[PDB]
Amino acid sequence: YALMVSNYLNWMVRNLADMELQLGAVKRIHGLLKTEAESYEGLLAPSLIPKNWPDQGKIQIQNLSVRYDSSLKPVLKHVNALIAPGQKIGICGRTGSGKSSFSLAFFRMVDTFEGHIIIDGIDIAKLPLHTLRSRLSIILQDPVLFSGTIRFNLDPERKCSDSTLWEALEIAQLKLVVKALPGGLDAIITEGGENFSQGQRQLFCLARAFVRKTSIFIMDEATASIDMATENILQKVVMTAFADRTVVTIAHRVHTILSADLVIVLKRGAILEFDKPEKLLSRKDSVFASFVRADK
Amino acid sequence: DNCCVQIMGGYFTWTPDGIPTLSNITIRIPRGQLTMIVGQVGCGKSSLLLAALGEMQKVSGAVFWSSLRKRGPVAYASQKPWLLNATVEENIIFESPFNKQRYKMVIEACSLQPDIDILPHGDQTQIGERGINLSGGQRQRISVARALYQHANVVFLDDPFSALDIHLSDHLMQAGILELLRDDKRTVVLVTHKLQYLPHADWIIAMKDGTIQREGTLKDFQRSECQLFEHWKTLMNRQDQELE
Ligand SMILES: Nc1ncnc2c1ncn2[C@@H]1O[C@H](COP(=O)(O)OP(=O)(O)OP(=O)(O)O)[C@@H](O)[C@H]1O
Ligand SMILES: Nc1ncnc2c1ncn2[C@@H]1O[C@H](COP(=O)(O)OP(=O)(O)O)[C@@H](O)[C@H]1O
Ligand SMILES: [Mg+2]
Ligand SMILES: [Mg+2]
Repeated sequence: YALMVSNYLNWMVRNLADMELQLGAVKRIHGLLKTEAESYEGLLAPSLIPKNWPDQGKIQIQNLSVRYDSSLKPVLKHVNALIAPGQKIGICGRTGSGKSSFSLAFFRMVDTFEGHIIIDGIDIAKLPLHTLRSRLSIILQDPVLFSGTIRFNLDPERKCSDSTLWEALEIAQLKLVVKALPGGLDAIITEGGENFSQGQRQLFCLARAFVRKTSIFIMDEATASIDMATENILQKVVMTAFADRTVVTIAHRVHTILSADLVIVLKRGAILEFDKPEKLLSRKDSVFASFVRADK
Repeated sequence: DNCCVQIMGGYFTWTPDGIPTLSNITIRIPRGQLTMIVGQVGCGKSSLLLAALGEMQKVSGAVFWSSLRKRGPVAYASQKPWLLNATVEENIIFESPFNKQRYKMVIEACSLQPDIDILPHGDQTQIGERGINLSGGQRQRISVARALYQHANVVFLDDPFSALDIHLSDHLMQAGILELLRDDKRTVVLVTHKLQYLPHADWIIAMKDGTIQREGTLKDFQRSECQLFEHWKTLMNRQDQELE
């Protein structure tokens, strides 16, 4: 047994050493195991919401003001607005003026510390987060397409027919490329959509936004990457099949926010104008008129 | 002759077991002038620059590079921006000799001075993956600022006006390119969808489905392919004004 301890003392101390080394990994995992939640449970009882609550838009903006975290300055100041169920309001403004944080506040993503911005009777803070972000629809500026196939990237739940996917892609105008694509359907999109061009990725994620029938459909800068010709084609095919649906557009180009129902300009966290775009063009001293003037 | 790249008869593919993504290319890009390469979405615009950079393979054709042969140091900023986990200064300098004057000239070209002011340690903050996440227009302006600082004499640019407003695009249009870029006589190629700047173009090449259409000047496009000229007039909506 003296031969045994001479054999095994190095094994004892070395196995203790890399046991501590691998214990550091469990320490890091346990350090990330104690992160905060997001309170996915809503205040309202789930039977008390309708099956079809968003049948009207009827969005009031009742003294909303948002921050990102509690140590920060508020992103949006006191804003006051009201949205018709069928209308086609577009939003524009200078960069960094909270116009995407507006959309995050619509999804309870950015931190809401003020506001009674109830949409068609039900409150935003009271709603369950999964029911909220399941039955609304935001399209982003960055195409963030996952790996896998066409139908998987378009509908990962397999909750629709392929004719609906063909229709939502027809109103996305990709049928000429995906029909010439050798898969047709279920062709492989790589890990990040690098198989296609950048605006094609944007059109793919726009088509994925199109398959969700939600009646409330806010757009961020979703035409910021595509060309103006297919932007005009997509703009004249939207608000035709999407006539009843309320759109909230962050237009990267003013010449589609011109044809609108209302417009809000946003600078420094507050509403500057909230009216028809046509009379804002005929104010002759407005930020919208200088926006379209510096545009073209 | 100032022929920058005289690729003639080119035929470029992504898949070697596939169709050529670009068809016959015979572009004649001049040196020291701004040129806008314009097509629709997915018609070979970035694929042409990746072809001229040699990153895509060709089944035929012959690229004719020219120096002041082989391709020299050409600066480039892609559609998707790419960042280094370093300081913003090291991101823009990109292993160049430091010049405080020209780093200033590109920081007021790209107009990232309030953004470096809001940055919590200024010029020496770690950005990228191991670092603070940025908005995206910020990353775009960083990627074009490192293209500005490079002293390439031939610079390539993909669209910087994806994640910018009207003000930042015009400030990047008037200052920066054609102001910092042509007094130093730096050859610049720029693909864009914002057609309001092709007025400021010494050359334009059109493109459709991997095929280039006719190239030339804006008075040449007043003659050639008048369907495309009226399409660009109607799309820019300054249809009363004649584009030159
Ligand atoms: N990484 C890739 N792999 C395979 N095919 C590609 C790739 N990138 C582009 N293509 C093909 O080339 C065509 C043109 O894409 P390109 O590289 O020119 O980007 P782009 O058209 O300039 O980007 P966008 O128009 O979206 O701004 C696309 O229609 C696509 O079919
Ligand atoms: N993740 C974040 N954490 C903290 N602040 C942020 C975050 N994202 C954006 N901000 C700040 O909020 C402001 C609102 O801008 P944002 O809505 O992101 O851009 P835009 O107004 O162009 O849509 C920005 O100036 C930015 O500084
Ligand atoms: Mg935004
Ligand atoms: Mg591209």
